[PDB]
Amino acid sequence: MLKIIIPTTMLLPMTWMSKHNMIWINATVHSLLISLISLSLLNQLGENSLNFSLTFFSDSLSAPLLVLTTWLLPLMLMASQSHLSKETTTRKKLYITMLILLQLFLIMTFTATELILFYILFEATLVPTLIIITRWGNQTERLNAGLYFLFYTLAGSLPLLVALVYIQNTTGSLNFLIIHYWSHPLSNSWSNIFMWLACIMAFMVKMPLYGLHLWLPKAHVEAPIAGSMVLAAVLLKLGGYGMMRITTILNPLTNYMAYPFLMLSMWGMIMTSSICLRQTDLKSLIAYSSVSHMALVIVAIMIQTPWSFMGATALMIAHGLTSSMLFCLANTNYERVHSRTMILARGLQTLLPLMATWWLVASLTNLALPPSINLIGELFIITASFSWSNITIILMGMNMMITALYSLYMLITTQRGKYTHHINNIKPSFTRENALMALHILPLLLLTLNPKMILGPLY
Amino acid sequence: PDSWDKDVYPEPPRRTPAPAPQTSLPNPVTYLTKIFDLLVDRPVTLAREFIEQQHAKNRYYYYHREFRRVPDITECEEKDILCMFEAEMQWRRDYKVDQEIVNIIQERLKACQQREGESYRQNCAKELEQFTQVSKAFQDRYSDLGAHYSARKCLAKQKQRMLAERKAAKEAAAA
Amino acid sequence: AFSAPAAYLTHQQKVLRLYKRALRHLESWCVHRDKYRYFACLMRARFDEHKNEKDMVKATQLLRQAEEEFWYGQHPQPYIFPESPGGTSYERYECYKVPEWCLDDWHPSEKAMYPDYFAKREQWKRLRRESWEREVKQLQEETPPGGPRTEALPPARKEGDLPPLWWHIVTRPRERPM
Amino acid sequence: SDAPPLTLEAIKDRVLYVLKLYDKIDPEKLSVNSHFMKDLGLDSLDQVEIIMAMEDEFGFEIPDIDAEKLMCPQEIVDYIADKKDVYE
Amino acid sequence: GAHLARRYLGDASKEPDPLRMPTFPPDYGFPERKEREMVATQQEMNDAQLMLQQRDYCAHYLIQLLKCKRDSFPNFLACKHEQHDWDYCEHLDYVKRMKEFERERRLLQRKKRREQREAEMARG
Amino acid sequence: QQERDPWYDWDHPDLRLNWGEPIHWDLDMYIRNRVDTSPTPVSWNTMCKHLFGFVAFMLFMFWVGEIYPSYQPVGPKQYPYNDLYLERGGDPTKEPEPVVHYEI
Amino acid sequence: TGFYSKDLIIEAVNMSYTNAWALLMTLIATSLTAAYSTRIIFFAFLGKPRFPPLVLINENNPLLINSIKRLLIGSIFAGFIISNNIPPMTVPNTTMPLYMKMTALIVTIMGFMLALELNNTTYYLKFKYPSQTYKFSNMLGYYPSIMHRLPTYHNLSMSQKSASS
Amino acid sequence: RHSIFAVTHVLIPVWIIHYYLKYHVTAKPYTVVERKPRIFPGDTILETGEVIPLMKEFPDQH
Amino acid sequence: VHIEPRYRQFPQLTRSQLIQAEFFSATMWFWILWRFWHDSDAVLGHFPYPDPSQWTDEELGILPDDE
Amino acid sequence: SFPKYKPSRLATLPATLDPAEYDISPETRKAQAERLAIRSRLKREYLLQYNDPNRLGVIEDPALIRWTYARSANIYPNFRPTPKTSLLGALFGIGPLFFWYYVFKTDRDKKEKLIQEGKLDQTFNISY
Ligand SMILES: CCCCCCCCCCCCCCCCCC(=O)OC[C@H](COP(=O)([O-])OCC(O)COP(=O)([O-])OC[C@@H](COC(=O)CCCCCCCCCCCCCCCCC)OC(=O)CCCCCCCCCCCCCCCCC)OC(=O)CCCCCCCCCCCCCCCCC
Ligand SMILES: CCCCCCCCCCCCCCCCCC(=O)OC[C@H](COP(=O)([O-])OCC(O)COP(=O)([O-])OC[C@@H](COC(=O)CCCCCCCCCCCCCCCCC)OC(=O)CCCCCCCCCCCCCCCCC)OC(=O)CCCCCCCCCCCCCCCCC
Ligand SMILES: CCCCCCCCCCCCCCCCC[C@@H](O)O[C@H](CO[C@H](O)CCCCCCCCCCCCCCC)COP(=O)(O)OCC[N+](C)(C)C
Ligand SMILES: CCCCCCCC/C=C/CCCCCCCC(=O)OC[C@H](COP(=O)(O)OCCN)OC(=O)CCCCCCC/C=C/CCCCCCCC
Ligand SMILES: CCCCCCCC/C=C\CCCCCCCC(=O)O[C@H](COC(=O)CCCCCCC/C=C/CCCCCCCC)COP(=O)(O)OCCN
Ligand SMILES: CCCCCCCCCCCC(=O)SCCNC(=O)CCNC(=O)[C@H](O)C(C)(C)COP(=O)(O)O
Repeated sequence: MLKIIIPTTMLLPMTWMSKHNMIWINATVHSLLISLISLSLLNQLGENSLNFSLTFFSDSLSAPLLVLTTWLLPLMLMASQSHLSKETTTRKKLYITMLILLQLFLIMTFTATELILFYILFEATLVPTLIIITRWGNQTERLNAGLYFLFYTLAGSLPLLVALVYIQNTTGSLNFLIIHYWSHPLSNSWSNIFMWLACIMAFMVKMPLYGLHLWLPKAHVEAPIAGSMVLAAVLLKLGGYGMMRITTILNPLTNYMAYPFLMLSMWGMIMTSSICLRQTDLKSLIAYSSVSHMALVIVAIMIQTPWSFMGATALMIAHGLTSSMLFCLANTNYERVHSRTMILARGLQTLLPLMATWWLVASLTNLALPPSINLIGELFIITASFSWSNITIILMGMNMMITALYSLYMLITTQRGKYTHHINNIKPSFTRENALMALHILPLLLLTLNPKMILGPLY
Repeated sequence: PDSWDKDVYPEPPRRTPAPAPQTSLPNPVTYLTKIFDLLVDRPVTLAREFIEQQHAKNRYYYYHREFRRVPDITECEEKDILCMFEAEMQWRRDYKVDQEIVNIIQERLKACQQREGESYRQNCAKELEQFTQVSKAFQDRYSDLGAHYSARKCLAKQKQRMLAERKAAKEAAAA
Repeated sequence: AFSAPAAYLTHQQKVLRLYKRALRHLESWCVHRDKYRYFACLMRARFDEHKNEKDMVKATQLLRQAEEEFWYGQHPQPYIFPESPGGTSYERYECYKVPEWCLDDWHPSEKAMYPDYFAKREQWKRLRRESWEREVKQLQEETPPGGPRTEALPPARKEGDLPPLWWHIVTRPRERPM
Repeated sequence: SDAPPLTLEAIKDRVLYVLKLYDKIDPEKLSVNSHFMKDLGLDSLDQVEIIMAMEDEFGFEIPDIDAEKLMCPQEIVDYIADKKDVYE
Repeated sequence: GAHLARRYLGDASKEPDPLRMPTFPPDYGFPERKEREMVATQQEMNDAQLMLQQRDYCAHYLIQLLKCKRDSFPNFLACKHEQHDWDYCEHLDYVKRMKEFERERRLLQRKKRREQREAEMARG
Repeated sequence: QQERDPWYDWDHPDLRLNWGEPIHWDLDMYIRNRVDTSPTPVSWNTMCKHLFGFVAFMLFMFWVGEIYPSYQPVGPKQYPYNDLYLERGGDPTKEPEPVVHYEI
Repeated sequence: TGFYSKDLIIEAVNMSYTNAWALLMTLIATSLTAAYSTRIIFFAFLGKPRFPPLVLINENNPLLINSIKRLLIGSIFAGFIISNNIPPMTVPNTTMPLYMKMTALIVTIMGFMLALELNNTTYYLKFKYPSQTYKFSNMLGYYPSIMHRLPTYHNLSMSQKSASS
Repeated sequence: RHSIFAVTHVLIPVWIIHYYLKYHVTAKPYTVVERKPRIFPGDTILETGEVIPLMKEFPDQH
Repeated sequence: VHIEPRYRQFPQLTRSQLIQAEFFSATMWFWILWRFWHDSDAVLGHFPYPDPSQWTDEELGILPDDE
Repeated sequence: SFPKYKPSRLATLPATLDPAEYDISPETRKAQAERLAIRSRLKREYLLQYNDPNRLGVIEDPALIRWTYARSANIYPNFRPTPKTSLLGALFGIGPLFFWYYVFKTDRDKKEKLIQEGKLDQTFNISY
C-alpha cells in the first residue's frame, strides 16, 4: 500500500519545487500516473481481503473508492486552473497542496485496518476541505457554510470517538479482522441502544441523512468547483463505507434500531426530489439530488442484505462520477455568465452543441438509464427493499418519477428554448472543458462492461 | 462437443425428421442454405483451420487448483483465531461451490423449458423437482444469514433448526 | 408586434377586435366558404344595427353582452394560422436563429472562408460605432425630463443620422434562418 | 424544394388583386397609395375585412395592434415585405 | 342471445348455469351412453407439440393439417382439404357442446316442472 | 405566463417577461412549460362534473357487466385424457379421478 | 390487411365468456372507427378548395411515390400472405349465428352511413351552437384540462411551500 | 466498386458472427438452445432411421 | 419533373401519377373481387348453424316426465 | 340569456368578461398611464444597454436578483413561530414519518408472524 501513499506524498515537494508555469502540467501528469498505479488494486481474492500489513488492507469495497479518489484528483486540477489564473504562484501551490493532502487522507482512510486510525483520518479530511471552502469560495456565505460543515460533522463524530474507545476497552481490540471474527450479538438494553446511536450518527450525518442534511447545500454551493467535486464524489461516501464497516458488530439490534432512519431516508428522498423541482439555483439542485441518492444508499445499508450492499456500492461509485460531471457542467456556465441562476442563460444548445451533448449524457446518467451502473445499483437496492417489504415499491417508483422529472427539467431549462438576447459573452467551449467532461463520462460507460469491479465484497 | 461433460449438461438424443416434399415447387430455404454454406461456412471453417494450425504449434497447459480439507468451524475452540480463519475460508469456498451448483441446476431447467416447446409443463418435471430439492437445501443452508454472514452464523442457524426438529420428533414419539 | 402599445384600448378598438374574433370563430364554425360568407354578412348586418349609437352607456352594455355571447358560443378548437402563437409551427424555427455577435468568435480559419461577407460586416460595425453616440444624444434631447411616457422611438432628423436603437431591429437573424 | 422566394412586385400585385376583387372599391379608382378611409370612403369594418382578406391571401395573421394602421395598399405591402424578410 | 335475456330477466332458476354444468348425471335420461373416443394418442400430441388447448378430440385432423403444411411448404395454398376437415371436426365438437347445453336446459326445466307438479298433486 | 400577450415585444419572448419588472413569486411554476391558468371555454367545476360522471358511469357499468357476463349457449369444452391431467403438471403416480366424456 | 385480424378479433370477442360492457364498447368503437375515417376523407379530399390561393401542390417525387407504393402493396397483400403462411395457433370459431357473424360489417356500415349523413348536413346554411356532448368530445373529455393542471399545480406548490420553505 | 457495400456491410459482419457463434458461443453448454423439431406420424428420423407409425385409421366421414 | 405554381387554378398533373393511382385502385378492387370469388366462406360463413328447437328428446335423451 | 362562465384558480376570468374593464373612471385612466410610463422607462433603460456597442457581458437585472434573494435568503429572517406555522410544520414534518412507520411495521409484523406459523410459500426464494 506504500506504493500508492509514497508517490502521493512526493506530489507535495514536486509541486513546491516546480516553476511558476509548470505546476498544473506536472501535478496533472503525476496524478494521472498515480491513478494508473492505484488501478492495480482491483485484483481481489474473493474469500478474504488483501492484507498488505498490520496497518493497511484492501477490500473489494475499498478498491473502487480508492481508484475513484485517485482519478478524481486530476479532474479537480483540470477544473481548478481556469478560475485560479490570476492567483499568485504561492497561493496556487497552497491550493494544490490542499488537494494533495485531501487525497492522502482519503487514500489512507479507506485502507486502515483499525477503527481509531480510520476515525483520525476521517476527521483529518475536514481541515483541507474547510480551508478550501473558506479561502477560495466566491461568495460571502462561504464562512457560514464552512461553520455548518464543520460543526454538523463534529457533533456526530465525537460520540463515535467515545463509543470506539469504550468498545476497545470492553473487547480488547478495534482491528477490523478481530472485530469481525469475534463478533457477539448486542443485547436489547438502553446502554446498547446508545452505543448503536453513537456508532451510527456520525456516518448518518456524513451521508447526509434527511433532517441532518442542511450543511450540504451550503457547503456544496458555496465551495469552489474542486471543493464541490470532492464533496459530492468522495466525501459523501465516507459515511457509507463507515456504516458497512461498523454494522458488523451492531447485530441484532439494527433489526429495529433502523426503523426511524429508514422512514427518514425514504420520505426525505421523496422530499428532496420534490425540492429539486422548485430550485432557482443550479448547484442547489445537484446538491439535493445528491441528498436523494445518498438517502437511497442509507436505506440499502440499513436493510443489511448482500444485494443491498452490492447496489449501495454501485450507486456510490456512479453517483460520485455523475455528480462531479454535473458540478463541472454547471461551473462552465457559471464561468461564462458569472451567475448561478438557472433561467439567466437559456437555449445554450444553439450556442454550445457539444456541451449540450455532455449535458444530455449527464442528465441521462443522473436518471439512471439502463444499462448504466446507476440503475444497476438503484435496481439492486429496490429489489432488496422489496424483499424487505413489498410496500417500498410505491416510494421507489415515486422517487424514480420525480428524479426523471427534475433531471429533464434542468436539461430543458438550461439547454432548450431560445437564447437570452442581452447575454453576448458566451465563447466557444475550450478543449479543457470538453476533455474534463469526456474524462468524467467515459469511465462511467466503460464500467458497464465490467460491473463486478464496483459491486463490492458481497459479489 | 466433447469440451463440456455431457453428464453435468445432458440433453435428449435430438430426434429430427427427414424431409418429405409434397410439391414440385422448389424449396427456397434449401437453396438459401446452400448459398449460406458455400459463402459463409467454408471461409469461416478455413480461417478456423488456419487458426488451429497456428495454435497447435504452441501448446501449453493450465491446471485446476486443488484445496485440502481443513477442519471446519465446529471443531475450533472459542478464541482460536487461526483455526477460525481457516474454517471461515473453507466455508466461503463451499458457499461459492454451492452457488455454482444451483447455477448449473438452473441452467438445466432453462434449457429444458426452451427445448421442450409446447410440452415443457410435462417434459420438464424432473428438472423442476431437481431444482426444488437443491433450492430447499440451499435455502436451509444459507438463507436469512444476511450481510456480514459467517460460518458461525450458519452453524447457529443449523443448530436452531436441529433443536426444532429434535423437539418435534420427541413430541411426535409421545403420540 | 412592431407598434408601441397605448395605455389603454378605446371602445372603438375593442369593438373592432370583437368583430374580428367573432368573424374568425364563425369561420371556424362555418367550414365552407359560401355558408361562411352568408353568415358573415349576417354578422356584419347585426353588427351595423347599432353602428350610430350615441349613448356610450348602452353601447358599453351592448359590447359586454356581445362579449358574453361570443364567450358562450366560441369555437373550442378555432382555426389558427401555423405561425401564430397557437399554431402548429409557432416557434419551430427558433432553434435555427443564431445571434450575429457569434460571428466575432469564429476562428480565423473559418473567416478565411467568406471574406467579402466579413469585410461588409466590418463596414456595418464601423457604421454602428460611429452612429451610437449621435443616437444617444438624440434620445436624450427628444425625451421629457420625467422619463419617456410611451415605448415610441423617434426617427432620424439630421443628414447622416440613423434612427436611435436600430442595431437589434435591423440585424434580426431571419424568419427562416436556415 | 419549397415555394420560390417572395418578391415585392408579387406582393404588390397580389394585394392589388385582392383589393380589385372587393366590391366596394372601383377597379379603375384603386391605386397602391389610395387611402382606404379618405379616398375610397370606407369605414373601420371594411378595413378589418380587408385585413382578414389579406391574412387569408398570404396565409399568416397580422396582429390587431399593427393592422389598425394599414390604411393604404402600400403600407400592407411594406408590412408583408418586412415580416417575411423580402428585400427585393 | 335469447338465452341471456331468459336467464338475466326471466327466472334464472329455469336456465342452465355455464360455470356449473352439467349438474345431472350423464346417464340420467339415456339408457346407455357411448364414451367419446380418441384417434390421436398422448405421445403423438406430445411429439407434435400442438398446444394444451389444441389437444381436444379434434387433434388428429390438426396433426394431419400441420404435417401437410410442413411437407408442402412453398405452396401454402395446397392444404385446403386438411383445413376443411379440421374445421368440420371442430364444428361437430361445437354442435355437441350446444347439444349438451340444450340437454341440460331441457332436463332442468322438466325436473322443475315435474317436482312442483308432484308437490301440487300432494298438497291437495 | 401563457395568459400574457404573445404579440407584445417582450425582452424575453419565450419567458414573456420584461427586464426590470417585478417577477411573480411562483414564476418557475408558471413558466408555461408547466401549470397553466388560462381561461377555458367550459367553466371549471363544470368539466369536473362531466369527467367524474363519465369515469364513474363507466366503472359502474363495467362492474355490472362483470356481474352479468355474455356467453354462448354451449357446454364446457371437453378434453380427452382426464382433462389432460398428465399434461397440466403431471404427477403420474396418483391415479387421477376418471374424467369421462360421452357422445350426444 | 385489416380484415384478417380485426374481423377475427371481433368474432372472438363475440364468442367468449366476456364482460358485456366491454363487448358493447368494442362495438361502439368499431362504429366510431368508420366514423372518423369518413370524417377524414370527407373533409380532406371532397368538396371545394379551402386552402390559400397560391397552389404549391406537387406529389411528383420518386421517393414519396415509391415509399407509399411499397406500403400500399403491403397493406393490400400482407394480410393474406402472412395469415396463410403461419401455423394455426388459435382454434377457429367455425359455428356462429349469421347475424352475429355479420356484426362487424353491420356496425361499420352504420358508422359510414350516419357519419356521412352528419357530414353532409354541414353544407346547409343553418347555424346552431354546439351541444355539451360535442364539447366533451372535442376537448378530450376535459382530461388534459384537469389532470394536467390540478395535480401538477398541487405537487409544485407543495414542493415549494412545504418541502423547500 | 459495384458491390462494395454488400461485401463490407453484410458479408464481413456475418463472417465474424458465424465464426463467433460456431467456435466460441457453441463451445459452452446451453448457450444456443433450439426447441426440438416437431414429429408427426409417418415421419422418418434422420439419425436412427426410425419410422413413426401412422395414426389410427380415421372413421373417414367423407 | 418540374411543376410550377398556378395561383387559383387547378395544379398541373402528370400522366404517371394518374396512371399509377388508377392502376393501384383497380388492383385493390380486383384483389377484393378475386378473393370474394374464391373465399366467400370467410365472409358469409361456411358451416350451418343448428337450431336447438329442432332437436328431438329421443336423440337428446330426456324421459317423458312420467318416470 | 346564455349560460354564465365562472372562473376558478386554474381557469381564470377572461378580460372581456371582466366588469372592471367596462366600468372606467378618470382615475383608472391615470393609473393605466402611470403603469405605461413605468413600463416605458424600464424599457428605455434596458434598450440603452442592449444596443450599446461598447457593452460586453450580461446585463444585470435587479428584479431577478430580488426574486432569487426573496425565494432563498429572505425567508428565515421573516419567519415567526405561529399556530398556523407550527401546526403546518409539525404536520408536514412528522405526520408522514409516523404514517409510514405504522404501515411498514404492520406489514413486517404480519409477515414475520406468518413466517413463524410456517406459512409463507417461500419456495425458490434464494436471493435477498
Ligand atoms: C339492431 C342493432 C344495430 C344498431 C344500429 C344503431 C343503433 C342506434 C344508434 C344511435 C346512437 C347514436 C346516434 C348518433 C349520435 C349523435 C347524432 C346526433 O343526434 O347529432 C346531434 C348531436 C351532435 O352534436 P352537434 O351539436 O350537432 O355538433 C355540433 C357541430 O355539428 C359540430 O360539427 P363538426 O364539424 O365539428 O363534426 C361533426 C362530428 C361531431 O359530431 C358530434 O358532436 C357527435 C359526438 C358524440 C356523439 C357520437 C355517438 C357515440 C356515442 C358513444 C357513447 C358510448 C357511451 C358513453 C357513456 C357516457 C356517459 C356520460 O360528427 C361526425 O363527424 C361523426 C359523429 C359520430 C358519427 C358516428 C356515430 C355512430 C356511432 C354510435 C352508434 C353505434 C351504432 C352501432 C351500435 C353498436 C352496438 C349495438 O348529438 C347530440 O346532441 C347527442 C348525442 C348523443 C350521445 C349520447 C351518448 C350515449 C350515453 C349517454 C349517457 C347515458 C347514461 C345517462 C346519463 C348518466 C346518468 C347518471
Ligand atoms: C425530519 C422531518 C422534519 C421534522 C422537523 C419539522 C417538523 C418538526 C419541527 C417543526 C414543527 C414542530 C413545532 C413545535 C411547536 C413550536 C411552538 C412554538 O415554537 O411556539 C413559539 C411561539 C412564540 O411564542 P410567543 O410569541 O410568546 O407567543 C405568542 C403567540 O404567537 C400567540 O399565539 P396565540 O395566543 O394566538 O395562540 C397560543 C395558544 C392557542 O393556540 C392556537 O390557537 C392553535 C392551537 C395550538 C395548540 C393545540 C393545537 C390546535 C390544532 C391541532 C390540535 C391537535 C390535533 C391533533 C394532533 C395529533 C393528531 C393525531 O396556544 C395553545 O392554546 C396551545 C395549548 C395546547 C393544547 C394542545 C397541545 C397539543 C400538544 C401536541 C399535540 C399533537 C402531538 C403530535 C401528534 C402526532 C401524531 C402522529 O408561540 C406560537 O406562536 C405558537 C403557539 C402554538 C403552538 C402550537 C404547537 C402545535 C404543533 C404541535 C406541537 C408538538 C410538536 C413539538 C414537540 C415538542 C412539544 C413539547
Ligand atoms: C432530524 C433527524 C435527527 C436524527 C434522528 C435520530 C433518531 C433517534 C431515535 C432512536 C430510535 C428508537 C430509540 C430506542 C428504541 C425504542 C424507544 C422506546 O420508545 O421504545 C419503548 C421503550 O419504552 C419507553 O418508551 C421508554 C422510552 C421513553 C422515553 C424516551 C423519550 C422519547 C420522546 C421523543 C424525544 C425526541 C428524541 C430525538 C431528539 C432530536 C419500548 O418498550 P420496552 O420494551 O419496555 O423498552 C425496550 C428497552 N429495554 C429493553 C431496555 C427495556
Ligand atoms: C403510481 C405513481 C404515480 C401516480 C401519479 C401521481 C401523480 C403524478 C404527479 C406528477 C406531478 C409532476 C409535476 C411537474 C411537471 C411540470 C409541469 C408540467 O408537466 O406541465 C403539465 C404538462 C403541460 O400540459 P399540456 O396540457 O400538455 O400543455 C400543452 C399546451 N400548453 O403536461 C403534463 O405533463 C402533466 C402530466 C400530469 C400527469 C398527472 C395525472 C396522472 C394520473 C394517472 C392515474 C391513472 C393511472 C393509470 C391506470 C392504468 C390501469 C391499471
Ligand atoms: C450533528 C447532529 C448529530 C447528533 C448525533 C448525536 C447522537 C450520538 C449518540 C449518543 C451520544 C452518547 C453515546 C455515549 C457513548 C456510548 C458508550 C456506551 O455505550 O456506554 C453506555 C453509557 O450510556 C450512556 O451514558 C448514554 C447516556 C446519554 C448521555 C448524553 C445524552 C445526550 C442526548 C442523547 C440522545 C441523543 C442521541 C441521538 C440524537 C441524534 C441527533 C439528533 C453504557 O455504559 P455503562 O455505564 O458501562 O453501562 C453498562 C454497565 N452498567
Ligand atoms: C362564431 C361565434 C361568434 C359570435 C359572438 C357574438 C358576436 C357579437 C354580436 C353583436 C355585436 C354588437 O352588436 S356590438 C355594438 C356596436 N355598437 C357600437 O360600437 C356603437 C358606437 N360605434 C363606434 O364607436 C364605431 O362607429 C365602430 C362601430 C367601432 C366602427 O368604427 P369605424 O367605422 O371608425 O371603423
